[PDB]
Amino acid sequence: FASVYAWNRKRISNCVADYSVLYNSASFSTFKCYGVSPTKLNDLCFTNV
Amino acid sequence: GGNYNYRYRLFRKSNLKPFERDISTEIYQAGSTPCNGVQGFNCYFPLQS
Repeated sequence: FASVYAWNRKRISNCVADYSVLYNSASFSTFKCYGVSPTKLNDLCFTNV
Repeated sequence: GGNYNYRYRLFRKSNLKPFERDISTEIYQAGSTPCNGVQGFNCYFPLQS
């Protein structure tokens, strides 16, 4: 990765994105978002993520 | 001094029906997590003055 002062930015669009794997993955400890409900990311459909 | 004593139900589990009085007061679930009677985050007050 890069340090926080030079944080890495990536674009995601025009794809079908799997968020369930990220949520259920035990490697990740913090999935902590509240304005976005952690369970229905697949429901949340947007553009230019 | 203000008549803020009047209060109206703002948050309900679902829609009411014709001729239903609502006096029950409970912590309202504003997210995808249990509330357990604590008004912190994602758990709000049903009524507003």
